[PDB]
This record gives sequence, structure tokens and C-alpha cells, in this order.
Amino acid sequence: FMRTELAMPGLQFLSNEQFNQLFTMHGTVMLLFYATPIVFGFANLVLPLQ
Amino acid sequence: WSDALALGWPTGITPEAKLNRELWIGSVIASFAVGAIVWGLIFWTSAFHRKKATDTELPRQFGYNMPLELTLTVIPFLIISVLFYFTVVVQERMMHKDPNPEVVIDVTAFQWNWKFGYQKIAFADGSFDYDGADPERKEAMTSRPEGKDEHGIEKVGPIRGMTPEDRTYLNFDKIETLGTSSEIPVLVLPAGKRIEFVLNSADVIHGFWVPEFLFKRDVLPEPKANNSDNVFQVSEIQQTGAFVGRCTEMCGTFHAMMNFEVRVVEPNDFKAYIDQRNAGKTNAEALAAINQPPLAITTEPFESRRGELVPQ
Amino acid sequence: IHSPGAGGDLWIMGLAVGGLGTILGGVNMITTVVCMRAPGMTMFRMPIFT
Amino acid sequence: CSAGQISQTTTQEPAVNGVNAQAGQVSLRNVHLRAPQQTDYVEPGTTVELLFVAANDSTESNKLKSITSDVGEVTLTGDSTVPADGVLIVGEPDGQIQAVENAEAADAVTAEVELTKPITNGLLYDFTFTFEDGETTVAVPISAGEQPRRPVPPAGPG
Amino acid sequence: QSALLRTGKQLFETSCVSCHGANLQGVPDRGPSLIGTGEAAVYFQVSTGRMPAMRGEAQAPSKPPHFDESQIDALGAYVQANGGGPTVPRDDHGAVAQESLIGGDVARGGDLFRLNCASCHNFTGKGGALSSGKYAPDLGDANPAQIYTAMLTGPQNMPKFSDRQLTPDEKRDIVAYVRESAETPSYGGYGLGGFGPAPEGMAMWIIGMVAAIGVAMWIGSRA
Amino acid sequence: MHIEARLFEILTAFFALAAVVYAVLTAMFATGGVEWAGTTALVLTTGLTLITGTFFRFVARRLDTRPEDYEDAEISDGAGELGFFAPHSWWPILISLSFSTAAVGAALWLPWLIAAGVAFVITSVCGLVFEYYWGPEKH
Ligand SMILES: CC(C)=CCC/C(C)=C/CC/C(C)=C/CC/C(C)=C/CC/C(C)=C\CC/C(C)=C/CC/C(C)=C/CC/C(C)=C/CC/C(C)=C/CC1=C(C)C(=O)c2ccccc2C1=O
Ligand SMILES: CCCCCCCCCCCCCCCC(=O)O[C@H](COC(=O)CCCCCCC[C@@H](C)CCCCCCCCC)COP(=O)(O)O[C@H]1[C@H](O)[C@H](O)[C@H](O)[C@@H](O)[C@@H]1O
Ligand code: HEC
Ligand code: HEC
Ligand SMILES: *C[C@@H](COC(=O)CCCCCCCCCCCCCCC)OC(=O)CCCCCCCC[C@@H](C)CCCCCCCC
Ligand SMILES: *C(=O)CCCCCCCCCCCCCCC
Ligand SMILES: [Cu+2]
Ligand SMILES: [Cu+2]
Repeated sequence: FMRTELAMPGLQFLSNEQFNQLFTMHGTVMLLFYATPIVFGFANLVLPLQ
Repeated sequence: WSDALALGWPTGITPEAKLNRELWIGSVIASFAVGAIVWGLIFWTSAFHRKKATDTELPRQFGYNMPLELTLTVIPFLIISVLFYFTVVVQERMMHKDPNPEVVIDVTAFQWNWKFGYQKIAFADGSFDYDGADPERKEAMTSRPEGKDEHGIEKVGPIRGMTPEDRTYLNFDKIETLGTSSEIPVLVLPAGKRIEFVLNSADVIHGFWVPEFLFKRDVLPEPKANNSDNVFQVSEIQQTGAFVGRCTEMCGTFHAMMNFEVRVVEPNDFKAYIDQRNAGKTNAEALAAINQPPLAITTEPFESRRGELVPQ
Repeated sequence: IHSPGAGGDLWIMGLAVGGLGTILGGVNMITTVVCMRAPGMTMFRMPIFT
Repeated sequence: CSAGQISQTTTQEPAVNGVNAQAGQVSLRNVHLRAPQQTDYVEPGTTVELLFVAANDSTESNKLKSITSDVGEVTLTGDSTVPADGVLIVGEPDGQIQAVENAEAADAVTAEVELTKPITNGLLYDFTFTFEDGETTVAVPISAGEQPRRPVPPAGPG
Repeated sequence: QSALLRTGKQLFETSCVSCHGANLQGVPDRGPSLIGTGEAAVYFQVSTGRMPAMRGEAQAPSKPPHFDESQIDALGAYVQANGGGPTVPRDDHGAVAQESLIGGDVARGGDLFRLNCASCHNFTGKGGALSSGKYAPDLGDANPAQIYTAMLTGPQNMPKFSDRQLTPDEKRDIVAYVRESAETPSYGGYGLGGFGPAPEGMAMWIIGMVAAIGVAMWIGSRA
Repeated sequence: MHIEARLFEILTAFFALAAVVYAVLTAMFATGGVEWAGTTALVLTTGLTLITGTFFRFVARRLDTRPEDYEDAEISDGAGELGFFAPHSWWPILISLSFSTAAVGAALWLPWLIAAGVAFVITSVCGLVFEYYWGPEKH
């Protein structure tokens, strides 16, 4: 959604605050809800095995 | 070749910007050399395929090369130490803090636009008997004799005896080039002079960044109380003309709509502009009078409409 | 004062809840390595990932 | 996505009686009529005031305010060419603060209309505000700015 | 006042010109024009802290005030001078009147509140939900001056109750009822919010039914 | 547990050095003297590592070399009764749900929901802790 909006100079389909929420939650989700929880996902996966 | 190798760094317009660009070119050259050698190593060890001629015999199975490890952990330290020395010498000219600025601009950045005060002007050649106002810096000391209770509390104030709604840290000036949502502010500066910027934020943190200054600073609400050196100087601005400037820290929803301009004009043009602003006139009127486009030519105050598909 | 909405608050508490799970997960992996190990796996022979 | 491009808060008119007419370079704000009426209509031949604020949008100015007259013969006493990246406050809307309390160009461009036609509160009456840039019909209302209730007679049950 | 107007303009310039130009004309599609809104509207909004709004959404939420009493007065005076409109009530000294706004009659205030206010807020001043993302805030936090100015001006989706529609006496009575309902202790135990059926059913199903089921598990056997 | 303790001892040494140098170079050469945020954080992460390493060192000195910590140890040496490891349990999800209720109560400032979530957290933690100690029903 950020990419589609940023492809053109105008605000085609997003609003200023809707875009602002996107990188907050994208940055949040990807880091804290995908990247940090999956180190313990891999740890739980193989660390006892290893 | 330099422009392409700069990776889209604008050619600076100040001595500090030029020096920073040179440091960036050097550091990018070093980084590309390191990347080239490492990518060569990777694409050359990719030539160590499992050759079908490899019989039932596993590789050398060595690992554990102490001298090679020592060499490749010594050289990176040398590289980064050279880069650090260059960084420090360049940093030294990040804020020389010359106690004799040629023009001082009070840059106060509120929610979603800018305002420029022209706190003081003192040309080295001798001119501009001008100064900032500061009658309007009125405090908000909540030092009432008594509060809700009957006696005893005599509350002074939450923070250092004052209230968060203080705004005393802000400074105000006679000539204010306030930027409206439909009128991009154009701070006009004399060419060839030393320009100091005293940076402040009315409401929230955001960031003053003139991309062609090759330098940004974060206008914070109360930099003095936050141990932030908001005020920063620029030794000179060689090239004239209009240079875009942008907001480079989170301001709120309209963080992308805080663009401004820093129009560098000749010292005589600045004389005329400041005289005509002392006379009752707006920034656009003064620009037109000094025969320079009134509206920001590098950017527009684009639509206040929430977007394209909104029904007007 | 700025960003007064509920979404901002839910974000703050959502990280606090998720943060605790990350902290507790760190206690398991660090305690697992320190305590639970094979009879011959010394600390300098456990794999690099562990 | 209640904070998208079509947002309630952003798409709001001011909670004021006067209408808004952005047509033309100069934008009209809180344009209403002060026409205190004691009965069904404000009878023709009685002068009532036309309050509004003309705010200039472009600083490059449209300070003329040529005629701004319609059915009612609106006359602009103390007319002046104020709007230049600024405001022109024709009259004194109820509650207006006397920011000066002195005769600055006498009245501040007060617009008054001799009706020549009955008007009453609750109706909309077209007024053509014409600056040198252009002309715009505004459909001004009647506003009882700060006047309290007029005592309705007590009712005798029947 | 001259200096008050100057201070109000100063604060306006560095607070809200991004949403209503220096002329107070509304910025198209960011904020409405402040011409005619009035000192009362400015006081209500800024004192409640609602207005220095940092997002465009269904409803601008309330939040801690961004200006003290003197600065709020400066903003209100500046906006009144620019546009001219309703003025916040004030007492003999000059400060915003709050105790004076407590109407003597409270049954009349309650009847008026139920006819007009409870429509969307609640029986006893709690909040209520509105069409799409909007809501009526709970009145417990509003002081008498804020309640009176909230009636006097329609902030957003609240009908604007002019003085002719609700004369200052009726508005004072409504303020008195609001304060009484907010500060009145709940007779007959903890008042579960103010909403009866939903909080009460939840409290039943949790407290009473967990107690009953746990006591049944204690008395009886598992098999 | 010699290496286990030494890891934290090394970390403590590094963090103590970092805290000291930060405090000195911030008390002098900073805009407003000691930063008091980075300084305190560095001091108390030094404390984190110091506590953990001190406990590990106490344990290492109190313990004879384990098969785990002993090079050249056969599997039979460590073979024996491993301790209790909790089998299947559905109390963790209830604890997480109760803490989520308390968290949403804190976010949406709902004191009633905060109280309910805290009560549920107490109940769920009690269930988890008592899971393997609750005796048979006595009828
Ligand atoms: C319900 C059932 C067993 C049906 C059998 C299948 C059948 C013959 C269906 C034909 C009828 C049809 C068409 C049914 C579909 C919909 C339906 C049930 C309509 C009729 C509704 C009716 C008259 C009776 C249903 C009553 C019923 C069995 C409710 C669930 C009761 C149970 C097992 C509760 C769990 C026990 C327990 C510890 C409860 C307390 C814990 C909490 C908080 C549970 C969640 C919770 C509940 C359960 C509330 O009721 C509630 C009410 C108001 C506010 C909040 C809550 C709330 O949070
Ligand atoms: C066996 C029965 C056991 C029952 C327990 C009884 C609890 C006793 C509570 C304390 C004594 C009685 C208080 C009576 C006086 C009183 O009413 O208490 C209010 C407080 O109220 C709150 O805030 C809540 C505070 C949180 C603690 C209480 C929460 C208990 C809940 C959890 C019990 C029900 C179970 C529900 C489970 C939910 C989970 C579902 C899964 C306090 O004033 P205040 O805080 O200012 O209320 C505002 C006005 O002012 C203002 O105008 C008004 O406008 C409002 O803003 C108002 O809040
Ligand atoms: C929907 C119709 C509506 C009715 C009629 C109405 N209100 Fe409201 N009220 C609202 C809405 C919507 C808001 C939100 C305004 C805002 O946030 O700017 C509000 C806000 C308020 C506030 C602000 C509270 C705070 O803490 O910010 C008060 C006080 C208030 N109303 C009291 C009253 C009183 C007194 C009446 C007397 C009849 C009344 N209301 C009638 C809907 C209504
Ligand atoms: C875009 C962000 C925004 C900023 C920042 C902002 N406003 Fe507003 N203003 C709005 C919006 C949107 C409304 C109508 C919806 C609402 O009030 O929630 C409004 C309405 C108002 C109203 C009520 C109008 C009426 O008719 O009831 C007043 C008074 C007001 N603003 C004054 C101010 C003052 C004073 C400030 C500076 C302290 C300010 N505003 C800052 C956007 C803003
Ligand atoms: C503004 C428009 C544009 O955005 C979109 O259209 C994206 C919508 C994505 C689809 C969302 C569906 C709702 C979630 C369903 C989850 C399963 C529920 C069944 C089980 C109980 O759209 C909008 O109007 C709003 C867009 C924002 C939507 C946010 C959704 C946030 C999800 C959150 C409530 C958590 C979901 C729980 C998932 C549980 C499954 C794992 C256990
Ligand atoms: C409404 O007011 C908020 C609009 C938010 C705009 C951005 C859209 C985010 C959607 C991401 C996916 C949500 C979670 C998906 C769960 C299945
Ligand atoms: Cu910015
Ligand atoms: Cu900003």
C-alpha cells in the first residue's frame, strides 16, 4: 500500500495519516511481530536439538 | 563522474557542504572498494562447485586459520580508524560556533509549517543595524498563591516551578516569515555571509533539512533543557537562487507538507528585502519588490485536499 | 497531546505484552543452554547457532 | 479507515450561522445579516446590516470589493481596500471585540441594506458579492447573533 | 485587550495556521474557518485540549490542554476580535465563571438533559456511540464552564444550543445536573460505569456465576 | 559452569568499562554534563551481567564438573534421571489471555477491565503453578 501510494506524486488512494499508520505498523509488525518473535521460533525449533 | 559516484548527493552550496560531500565521496570510494573485493571473493568461491571429478574425498576441511584471522581483523580496524579520523576532522567543521554571525535566523518549526524570525543581522563589511524583538517572550509561571486546597500547597509549577505550557524557550522577532498551509515559506538569506540558525520547535520534534546544505538538524521543543545544541552555523552560501528545504522528522500527519525554501540572494537584495519588510510588507511582496519570484519556485503548497479521489 | 487516539495506546500495550513473551523466551533459551545440555557437549562445542 | 481521505472531522463547516462562499480569489466567511425582526418579516424600508469577513487568499491583490449589491441595495459605508493577504471585517458581529475603540477610517466598511422586500429569519436570500476578480452568489442567512429570547406572551388556557 | 490580542495571534501563528490560515479562514479540507466561532468555542476546545488536533479522523479526541488558562484566554480573545461571536461566561473578578454556572434547579436541569443531552450521551452523563467512528464523551471530566461552552457551541456533531434555544438559565440548570450526576455517589453499591444492562450482565456472568460454579465444583465431585 | 560464569563475567567487565567511560566523557565534553539516561542504563546492565555472573560463579564453585561441562564425557556418564519437565498444559494460553485483557484495559483506560484482567492473571498463574500439585479430590 505504501509502495502503490508512493509510485506517484499525488495521494492517489491513501491519506496522510493512513500512510503514517502504515509504516508505523509495518515497521512494528515486521520487527517486533515477525523478526524478534521468530528468533525464538527458530530457537524453539532446533536449539534443544542442537 | 563525481556526480554519479556521489550516489545522488546534491553538489553543496556551502563550504561545510562541499567538505561533507568530499568526505562522502571518499567514504563511498572506500566502501565500494571493500564491497568489490568481498563480492569478488564470493563470486570466486562460487567457482568451487562440487566438481563431478570429486571422488569419494571430502574437501581440505581446514577451518581455524589464526594468521589469516589476525590479518583480516587488523585491516578493518585500520580502515575504520582512518575513516574515523577523517570523520572527526570533518565533524570539527559541523558547528564552528563563530561568535560573530553575519545573519542570525530564528527558525521556529510548529506543527506542519515553519517560521523564520531574522533575530539579528550584522554584516562584517558594516551594515544592518538590526536586532530581534523579544517583548513577546512571556512566561506561564503557575505561581498562584493557593490552589484547590485551603493553604499550604502554594503550588509553584510542575517543571522547574513552571508549567509545560510555557513557550518561553521560543524566541520571536520583528520580521516573521510565517509559512501558511497555502503559501510555502521562503527564508531569504544574503549570499556570501555567515548564517546562523537558532532552531526551535513550537509543539513537537521535527527536522530542518536543506538537502543542498548537506546537513540537517532536529528542531526539538526545548533543546536547552534537553541538552540539545539546536543552534548551528553555516560559514557561507556561495550559489544564489532558490533551494528547497524539507522536514525530516516525524511531525504528525502533515509531515510531508512542511517543505520550505531558502532563497539565497545578493547582499544588496537582502538589504532591499529587509528594508521593505521593516516597511509593512509580506514576504511575497518583498520578493516581488526585489524582483525575484514571490512564491517558492522549487516547491508548491500542494493540495490541502486529503487526496485525489476525495470529492473536492 | 499529539496522536491522542486509542490506536496509539493499543500499540504501546501490545508491545508491552509481546515484550514480556520475548523476555520470558530469553530466559528459557539462556537457561536451557546453561542447564540442559548433552553429557559431552561442552560450552565450546555447542554449535554456533546455539 | 475512518481517517482516510473522506474524514468527518476534516469535512466540517464552521458551527456558525453565517454561510461560507469560497468562490473567487477572496473567500467570504461568516456572511450573515443582522436584521432584528419583531414580527413575521423585517418590513421594507428598514436598514439591516450585512456582516461578513472577506479574507484574501493570494498575496499577489483583490482588494477592490466593487459593488457586492443585490436585491436590497447594499451600500458599503466607509468602504476601503483592505484585503491584501488579510481580512476585511465589514461590521461588528454580535460579541465583536472593539480591538481599537477608535475611529480608524471611521467605520470598518459597514454594509447595510434597505430591504425593499420582506425578509424573515430562517430564509436564505441571495447576495451577489462581486470583486474585480469575479462575482459570486452567496445565499446569505439571517442571524440573531447574541440577542436573547424575546418574551413570548403567557398563554391563557382555553 | 491589545496585548491579549497580540499574544493570541502569536500563539495562533505557531499553533494552528497550518489548519486555518493567519486570516483564520479555514484551510480547505484541513480545518473549518474560525470566523464567528467565538471566544466560547475557542475556550471550550483548547481548554478541553481537544482542538490542537494532530490527525484527521472520524472525531477529534479529547486530550490534555496544550495551553494554560491565560494562553487560552489569549487565543479566545484573538479569535473573537478576528471573527466576533459567543463569549465564554465570566464572573465578577474576570476569571471564567464555573461555580456561577451551577443552576439552582436540578430537576429542571435533569429534564432538559434527558430531552436534549441524554439523547446521545447517557441517562447520567456517561458517553454514547455515534454513527461511524464518532462518540459522545463522558461528561465527568468537564467543568461547568466547559459544559456551558459545549452547549453554546456545537463542537462536532453536537447540535449548537444557542442562548435563545437554551437561555443561560436553562444551560446553567443543565450544567448543574451534569455536575450532580457526575459527582453523585452511586447509591446501592459500586456503580458499574453508568450503563445498566450491559455492565450488570457482565458482572453477573463473571462475579456471581463464577462464584456459583466454583462453589458447585467445591461441593460436588468431578467424574 | 566455569565457562557459563565467565561469559557473564566478561560481559560485566565490558559493560562496567563502557558505563565508566560514558559517565566520565559525558560529565565532561557533553552539553549538559552526565547524560543520566545512558549512564544509568549502562550501570544497571553492568548490574544485570554482574548478578547473573556472580550467581553462575557461585554455582560453578559449589558444583563439581558436570558431564555437560566436562570435555571427554561419555553419554552414559550423564545418563540418568532427568528432572520433571511439564507435559501438555493449557494454562499458558489462559495466562496470556488474562494479561492481554489487562493490557487492553491499560491501553483503553478502562479500570474495570484492568481489574478484571489482573484478577484473571492471578487466577491463571495460580492454575499454572498449582497444576502439578493439586491433590486428588477428597469428596
Ligand atoms: C445454546 C445451546 C446449548 C443450544 C443447543 C443447540 C440448539 C437446540 C439450537 C436451537 C436454538 C438456536 C436457534 C440457537 C442459536 C442461538 C441461541 C442459543 C439462541 C437462544 C439464546 C438462549 C435462550 C439461550 C442460550 C444460553 C446459553 C447456553 C448460554 C451459554 C452459557 C455458558 C455455557 C456459559 C459459560 C459458563 C461461564 C463460566 C460463564 C461466565 C464467564 C463469561 C463472562 C462468559 C461469557 C459471557 C456470557 C456467556 C454471557 O451470557 C454474557 C451476557 C451479557 C454480557 C456478557 C456476557 C459474557 O461475557
Ligand atoms: C461480590 C461483589 C463484589 C463487587 C466489587 C465492588 C467494587 C467496589 C468499588 C469501590 C466502592 C464503591 C464505589 C462507588 C462509586 C463508583 O461508582 O466508583 C467509581 C469507580 O469507577 C471506576 O472508574 C472503576 C474503578 C475500578 C475498580 C472497580 C472495578 C470492579 C469491576 C471489575 C466489578 C464488576 C465485574 C466486571 C468484570 C469485567 C470483565 C469482563 C470479562 C469511583 O469514582 P469515579 O472513578 O470518579 O467515577 C467516575 C465518575 O466520577 C464520573 O463522573 C463518571 O462520569 C465516570 O467517569 C466514573 O467512572
Ligand atoms: C449527538 C447530539 C448531542 C447532544 C444533543 C448533546 N451532545 Fe454533548 N457531545 C456530543 C458529541 C458528538 C460531543 C463531542 C464533541 C467534541 O469532541 O468536540 C459532545 C461533547 C460534549 C461535552 C464535552 C465533554 C468533554 O469532556 O470534552 C460536554 C460537556 C457535553 N457534550 C455536554 C452536553 C450537554 C450539556 C448537552 C445539553 C443538551 C449536550 N451535550 C447535548 C453529542 C451531543
Ligand atoms: C487540522 C488540525 C487542527 C489544528 C491543529 C487546530 N484545528 Fe481547530 N479545527 C480543526 C477541525 C478538523 C475542526 C472541526 C472538528 C473538530 O473541531 O473536532 C476544528 C474546529 C475548531 C473550533 C470549533 C469550530 C466550531 O464551529 O465549533 C475552534 C474554536 C478551533 N478549531 C480553534 C482552534 C485553535 C485555537 C487551534 C490552535 C490551539 C486549533 N483550532 C488547531 C482542525 C484543527
Ligand atoms: C480501510 C479498509 C482497507 O483495508 C483493508 O481492506 C484490509 C482488510 C484486511 C482484512 C481484515 C479482516 C478482519 C480480520 C479478520 C480476522 C479473522 C477473524 C475471525 C476469527 C475471530 O479496510 C478497513 O476498513 C480496515 C482495515 C484494517 C483492518 C485491521 C484488521 C486487524 C486485525 C485484528 C483485529 C486482529 C485479527 C485477529 C486474527 C486472529 C487470527 C490469529 C489467531
Ligand atoms: C481505519 O480507520 C484504518 C485504516 C488503516 C489503513 C491501512 C490498512 C492496513 C491493513 C493491513 C492489514 C490488517 C491486518 C490483516 C489481518 C488479516
Ligand atoms: Cu517533518
Ligand atoms: Cu514539524
